[PDB]
Amino acid sequence: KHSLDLL
Amino acid sequence: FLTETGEYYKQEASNLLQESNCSQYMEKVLGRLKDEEIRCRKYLHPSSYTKVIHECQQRMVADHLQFLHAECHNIIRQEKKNDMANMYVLLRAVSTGLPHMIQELQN
Amino acid sequence: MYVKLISSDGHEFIVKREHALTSGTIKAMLSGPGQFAENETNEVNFREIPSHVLSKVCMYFTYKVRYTNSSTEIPEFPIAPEIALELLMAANFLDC
Amino acid sequence: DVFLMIRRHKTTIFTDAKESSTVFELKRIVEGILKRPPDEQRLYKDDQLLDDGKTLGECGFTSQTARPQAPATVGLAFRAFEALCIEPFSSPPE
Amino acid sequence: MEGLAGYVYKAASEGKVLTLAALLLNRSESDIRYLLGYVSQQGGQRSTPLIIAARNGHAKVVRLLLEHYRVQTQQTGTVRFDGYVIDGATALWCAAGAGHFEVVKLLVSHGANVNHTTVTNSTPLRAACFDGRLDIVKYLVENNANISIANKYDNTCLMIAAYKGHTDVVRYLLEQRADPNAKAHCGATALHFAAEAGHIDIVKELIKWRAAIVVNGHGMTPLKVAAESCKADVVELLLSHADCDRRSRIEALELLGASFANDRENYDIIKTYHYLYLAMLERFQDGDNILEKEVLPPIHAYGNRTECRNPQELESIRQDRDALHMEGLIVRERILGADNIDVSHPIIYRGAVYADNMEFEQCIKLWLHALHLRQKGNRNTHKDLLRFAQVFSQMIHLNETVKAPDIECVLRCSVLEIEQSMNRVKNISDADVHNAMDNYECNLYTFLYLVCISTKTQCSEEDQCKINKQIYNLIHLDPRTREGFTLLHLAVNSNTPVDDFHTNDVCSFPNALVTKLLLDCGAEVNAVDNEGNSALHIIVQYNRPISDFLTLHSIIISLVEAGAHTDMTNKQNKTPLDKSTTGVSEILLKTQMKMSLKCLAARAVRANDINYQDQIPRTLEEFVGFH
Repeated sequence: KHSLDLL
Repeated sequence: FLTETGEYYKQEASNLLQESNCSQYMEKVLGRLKDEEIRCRKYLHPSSYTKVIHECQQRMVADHLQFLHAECHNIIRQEKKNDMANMYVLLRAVSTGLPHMIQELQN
Repeated sequence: MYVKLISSDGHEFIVKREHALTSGTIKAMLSGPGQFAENETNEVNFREIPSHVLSKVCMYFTYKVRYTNSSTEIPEFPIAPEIALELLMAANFLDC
Repeated sequence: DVFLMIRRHKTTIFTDAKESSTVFELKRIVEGILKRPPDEQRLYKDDQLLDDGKTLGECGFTSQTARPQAPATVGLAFRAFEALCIEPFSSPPE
Repeated sequence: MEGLAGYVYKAASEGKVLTLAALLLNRSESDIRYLLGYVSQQGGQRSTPLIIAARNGHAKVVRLLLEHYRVQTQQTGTVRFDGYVIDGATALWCAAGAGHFEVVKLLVSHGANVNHTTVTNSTPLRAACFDGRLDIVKYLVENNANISIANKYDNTCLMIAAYKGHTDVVRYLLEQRADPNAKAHCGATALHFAAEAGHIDIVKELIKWRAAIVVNGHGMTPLKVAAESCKADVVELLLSHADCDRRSRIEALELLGASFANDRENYDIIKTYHYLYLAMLERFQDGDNILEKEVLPPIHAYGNRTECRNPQELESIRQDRDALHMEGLIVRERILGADNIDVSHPIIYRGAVYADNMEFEQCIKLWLHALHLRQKGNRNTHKDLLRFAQVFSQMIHLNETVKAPDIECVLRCSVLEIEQSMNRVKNISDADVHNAMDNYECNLYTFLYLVCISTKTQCSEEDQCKINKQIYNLIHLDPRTREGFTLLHLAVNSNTPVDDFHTNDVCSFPNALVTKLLLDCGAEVNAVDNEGNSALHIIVQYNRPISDFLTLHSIIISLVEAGAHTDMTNKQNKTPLDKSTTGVSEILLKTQMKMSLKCLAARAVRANDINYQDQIPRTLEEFVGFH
């Protein structure tokens, strides 16, 4: 999921 | 479809020249060439993305190459920067395109 | 990812999915309306493969995924004479 | 590099651990693939108990013995402890 | 006597007064000075026994060392870690940084320097208010500590105290006539720091102290920084200052609404709509003195919506999240000027959220706009390209035809970023050369993933021509990894890492299509790394020659038929056949090895060490060097 690893 | 696209764009090119000069005709063609690129992208197979545009360019530029070349003198000698950008991207598509414009600009 | 293999004896035979997709029909069994896209069990039941043969085919899955490229010594697969006939039929059914 | 056959009453898991790896991570793997707490999972080796501290290098899981063509087997029993409940598959003669 | 000094240092660090007294018993003045004052290295820290005793807050050790041994309180050493390699800090600085009041009191009574200056002009009062203890700050101030002393970036004690959420220390500093209009390095004051820290009490104390609001070096008011921080209460207290006129407060309200429109933790439709409604009412209420915002021409990346001038336009889009996000982005980049640090990050977050639910194209255009803004801001975008190649990898894994002009523009962005990293590592010194090289390698790998996904797509003739033109541009840029790996070496190496996301499903190396595309774009096939391996030595060590024999054979033939020298000798006198470790690759290469008398003669010349300098054509000299 792209939101989780955005940091 | 290409025969239908060719016929339809021949009709469109004939319609545009009746009520437009050489400056507005290029703007409309570039609009149609941009729109035809969009509507041949979300409808057709990717292998035919260029054949429709090539057929679109022949009917709206190559057939009316005499009209575009005739007013190239007035476009260039008056330093019309906006119209030269439209004519260059148009005449670059066809084969017997840019040369005459080159032969104009140098002159 | 882990998938289950059920024999005619009821022996569940949980095997890592990438090893279990070497056989053609297990790839085909999980395809189509057998995908079950929830990642909870992901099981396929073999109504006509005994457990003492699913053990051999799972050992072969691991053996082949280990020795697929190491063309150095390629140690021989141990097949008992008792297991030899039904193992061939199972490999034929699974396109293994 | 060392291949294991986890054996429940009927369940069997074909795992691939390293040459020298702790029992904790394979126990966690078994927990993840069966969704059970670790306190009822004790790994066996030929009727010998194991705890969560040793490693496969000295337990006897030699890479020359746990070859994937015939992986070394371990046992598990589950407690709501239970002893070994390993069931032989079958053996129909020719 | 380094052992005794180390034992004394350990006793001081551990606080063992008995061990310290035993080790210091029956010691002469020279021995006492050597044991108490020596700098010892431990854990990356250079510290004296007194310094390491003060850092751990051992009051007994400090009082024992200072009451009788009269150790001078001017010792130097390296204190703390995690971005703090401050040198020359005395025991008072360590005690103030760790918030130990008793140690500071003992040092001050014994005669420590209250106004001591470290390497980066760090007052112990600054560390005392950094930790968050009021008693230490009060004791230092009453013991003649100068608040106005600042570092090279001109950060006073008030600012370093206002970074954290400690009201008492900043209040006491304000009560001690602290200068509120002090300027940091980038024209910043304590008001900006209090606004970004999100402390309403510190901000209200500063504005009661007449903070003299002034923009920063970049050009934003501290109220704008408060609006950017998604802190509603911080913004809604400066209206009583009666100095923001009308334009500043309404633009701060608009900026706060924009920040509400997109945030990882502060995202909510209702509050954003309410704040934008309040701003619209405050702007359209007076009418005679209505403030008309300058609306930029519609950006294609900013959808096809050109602001919301009509109030009913904003009312009607109350039920759509995407229009609210777009208008928030537009007003944010309009107020901030689209050249600030924190402009692109909300755009990237909005794109990520928009992409998390199978929606692609608007995500792509917002990410393009963010990439353009960061490029105009001279900011590296390695993570942006990495996540973007991840998104296309997921697209291709889900059999979705990626639009090709997006690939063209993103590849041109990639080559621009790689050139930027190239001249960056050309100019950046040893301070962050490792980080610059790591970003460079990340950029190279992202470009490789983009090339792979481009080869996994189907495009038009002119589109492929433009893509290959851009790849040609990057090849002529000639990138070089820290191990000398050219663009071709990485494309054929199985050791090139692929990130853990969906790129593993598509971008798997070595790839036949990537190598063929690189060779079609004039890649240096005979390029040599610093190790010595060519583009052919690297591939033949491939450890999977059978399962994917197609993508080994294709790369071997593509290399050989273009320009590869099969007999090229690396720096360790190894033919590519020698560095094979695989029968498949060895004999596959032997099927391509056209034997030549030139190569045999070069081998014979090199083996017996004939002096070939100037006795052969120059092209043969490097040819002999090849073998």
